Amino acid sequence: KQLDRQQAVQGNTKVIYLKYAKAADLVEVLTGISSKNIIIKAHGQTNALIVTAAPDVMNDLERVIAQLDIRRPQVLVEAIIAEVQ
Amino acid sequence: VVKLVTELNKDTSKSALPGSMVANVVADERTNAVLVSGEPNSRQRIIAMIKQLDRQQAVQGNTKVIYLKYAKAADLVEVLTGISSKNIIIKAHGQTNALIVTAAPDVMNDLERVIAQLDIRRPQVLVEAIIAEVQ
Amino acid sequence: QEVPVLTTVERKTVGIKLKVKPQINEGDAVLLEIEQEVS
Repeated sequence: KQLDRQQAVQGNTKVIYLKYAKAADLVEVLTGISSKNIIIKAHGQTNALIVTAAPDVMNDLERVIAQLDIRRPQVLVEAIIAEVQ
Repeated sequence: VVKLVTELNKDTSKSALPGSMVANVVADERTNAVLVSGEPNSRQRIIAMIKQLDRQQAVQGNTKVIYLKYAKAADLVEVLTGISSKNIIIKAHGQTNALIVTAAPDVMNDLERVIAQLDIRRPQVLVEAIIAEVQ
Repeated sequence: QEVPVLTTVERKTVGIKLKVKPQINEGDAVLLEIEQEVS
């Protein structure tokens, strides 16, 4: 009766959606925080990634991805040359 | 936690007593709660520890993300591989030009100081040479 | 334009090949490993 409880929210796996960076680079850059292990999978077809890893310290991932998804400014370069002969 | 309870309150050179009047602890990973069973003057201790264990973090320092200003991070990852070597795993992003440190959560200060001594504006020099001859 | 030399030959380009790599560091500063030629 005690064991048979209801889950507030299943946190064994939760799916995030990244906004400005792609996820292909991120899968491979992020392989080894705490290593059973953390298995990160990236979709690529909706451009969203998963986290089926520790269900208690994920907060160490939400913070880092939040510091890793950021609009990026771009710069305009023009060069000029001239000579006389 | 339970993985770390039977190490702080496990035994003594002589058993407190026979197998009864002392509680055992397991837990599932499913609802993120923990199980106890025992006697009304044994369990209260267990709840005491978990009340103490269940603290809030000032700031999670297990991993912190820095942003380097003037040097790239590609060179830095490989130059910096071996301060204190479990080990220190440095990862560099390259797409925001920022690097991570998921290594020791207590001596990182030995890294903040060194990167602070490793990110510095660099002056550049103008070279001109001249030649001339007659024939 | 683009013109072939005999090295059986390959493609050769003649113009203004301007390429760069921009790195924004400070609030306002940049880094430019630029290379180019006017041929």
